[PDB]
Amino acid sequence: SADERQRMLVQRKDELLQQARKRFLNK
Amino acid sequence: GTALKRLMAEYKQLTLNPPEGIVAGPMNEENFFEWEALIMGPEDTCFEFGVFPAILSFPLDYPLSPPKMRFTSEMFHPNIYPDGRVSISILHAPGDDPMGYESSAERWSPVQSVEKILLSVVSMLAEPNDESGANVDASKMWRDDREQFYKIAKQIVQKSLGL
Repeated sequence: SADERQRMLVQRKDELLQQARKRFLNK
Repeated sequence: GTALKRLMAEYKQLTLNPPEGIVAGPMNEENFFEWEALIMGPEDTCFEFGVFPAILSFPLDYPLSPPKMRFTSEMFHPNIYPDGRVSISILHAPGDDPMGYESSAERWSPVQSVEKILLSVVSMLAEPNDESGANVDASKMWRDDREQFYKIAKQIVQKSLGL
């Protein structure tokens, strides 16, 4: 469904930023 | 239409098999002509681990013509205009600016794809090149004071993460 796809896209963008922060702080 | 059908097909593939360090898709599926992409600077490059949002706006005749792409947060890169617009070879057909880019760099055509655009933008972030003059100040400082460019790149990364 378009609804679930859209919420999943938001979740994955939030997670990309969280992962980038992790990798930046561990380097 | 074929543009909508093609954008729907590319989105499906990108969601099934996502490229590393990139999340992209229509901001809202009632308008597949406007996508948001979130791109992370690759490890060991100038903007490593920075997180950069951008908007891709697709033309009615897609995939015959390329989208326009624009970063929506601060950047300082020779090939990104001050207003965020991205200036890379793949976002132009062989006819427009036929010499304004490297001969080795691919041009737009229907065999290209959103995935190929974003991978190309990632490479551009990793490998700044001062011979497209979209940002004059950035190109000059890349050429004449790269230490100052590096310092700014690191500030941009830190701000993009809020840290």
